[PDB]
Amino acid sequence: SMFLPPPECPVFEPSWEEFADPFAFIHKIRPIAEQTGICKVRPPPDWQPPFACDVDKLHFTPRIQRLNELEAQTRVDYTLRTFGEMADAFKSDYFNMPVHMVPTELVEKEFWRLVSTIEEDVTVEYGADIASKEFGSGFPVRDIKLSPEEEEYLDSGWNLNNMPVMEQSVLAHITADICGMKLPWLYVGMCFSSFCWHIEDHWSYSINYLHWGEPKTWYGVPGYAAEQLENVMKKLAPELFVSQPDLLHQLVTIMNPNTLMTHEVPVYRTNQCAGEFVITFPRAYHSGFNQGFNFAEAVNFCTVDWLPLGRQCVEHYRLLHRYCVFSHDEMICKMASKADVLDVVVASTVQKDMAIMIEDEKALRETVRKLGVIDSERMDFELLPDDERQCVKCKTTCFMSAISCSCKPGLLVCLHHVKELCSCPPYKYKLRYRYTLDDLYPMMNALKLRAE
Ligand SMILES: O=C([O-])CC(=O)C(=O)O
Ligand SMILES: [Cl-]
Ligand SMILES: [Mn+2]
Ligand SMILES: [Zn+2]
Repeated sequence: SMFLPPPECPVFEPSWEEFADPFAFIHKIRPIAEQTGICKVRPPPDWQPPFACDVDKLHFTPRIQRLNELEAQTRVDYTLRTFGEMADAFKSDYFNMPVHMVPTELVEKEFWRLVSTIEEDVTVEYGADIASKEFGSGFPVRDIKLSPEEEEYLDSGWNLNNMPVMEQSVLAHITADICGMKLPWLYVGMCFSSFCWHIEDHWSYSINYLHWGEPKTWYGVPGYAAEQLENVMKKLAPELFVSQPDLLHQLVTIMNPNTLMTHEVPVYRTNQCAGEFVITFPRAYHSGFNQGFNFAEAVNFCTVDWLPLGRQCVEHYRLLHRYCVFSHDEMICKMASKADVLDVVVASTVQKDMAIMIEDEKALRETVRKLGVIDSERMDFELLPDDERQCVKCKTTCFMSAISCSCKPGLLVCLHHVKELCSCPPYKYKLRYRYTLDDLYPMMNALKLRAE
């Protein structure tokens, strides 16, 4: 009746031994957690990274949020003190109760009531921003003299600043600018402030740490049910699925998990409390809302497990004409070019993705040759700004190769869309390529030698 809470997601309590290596741990729990999309991780009792900041010197500009189910939202001044004051007063006035006396079950039930009720027009605010000088990480960073306890946590794998640049991580090696994706984001929550249903760019993992405050309530869907969920959403809110002009225009929405459950989409929930992690797995849809004033920090990451999904994601973006954050192939080749310093399991996994890449590229080049494209010239795609190497048709970021024509200077298509460049005959076209097939096989060989 009204709201039936989804079943709880898995909760893990690793020993210090298990916890010592986050990537080994994530790999370990993967068979369980990828069935539920999200999971919660409680660190050992004494793993307690110190949080310290001046609530008066940290400033941010809040986003305003209307709370209407199925309404389109875009994904995209307070001090921490004055936001907290606003947040606490809002919640206490809303329920006419002290804040720690409002039950989490009640806040959840009320959230789904208010987003579905037309006559209510509750609006709330929240902070979402990457770490900057005006507002930095909640974890200790090297810089100001740190206490020994802060020094304990400087190099932790679970310190979310480190997570991207570890050796079992793959986003580490990207030299391209992907700041929105490799740097942690900070989130200052208040009662009912929410994150709409979404998956991460390039189907990456994410990991979210609640530094302090009241809980964050999550709903998650396993990766295998992603298209099921999108089909439900497409039927109920087709506006969200119209083509978008860029990455800064992704449309997202609030939707009751019971609606998904009614359509046989599996959904799991959890209340993430202060000091706990939530991990989301590749292509795992998630959404949720904050129970009260709180402070979270999150970052994307990519393991070796993710590599073939990353390749699939970019193919999916092509089919949808969605812009890429980076070139997957460019990342693969960057890693190949550094094969000698790669971790060995990483090298082994990159090698396998590269073999697919090369075999696909071979077939694509054979096809465009048969279309009458004869002329060719090497081109260092990685030097071009992204907006100068997107396929005219499908918007993919080109790297392995593209087609150009003197008739349309500066315009490019990927090898899937040779017909979409211009009206000139194909003998006027050039194949622009980063590597010959003969360049590529030795690069893959280096990875093989490293992997042994
Ligand atoms: O998607 C996540 O990691 C959760 C999120 O944005 C938030 O805490 O507002
Ligand atoms: Cl409403
Ligand atoms: Mn997310
Ligand atoms: Zn294309």
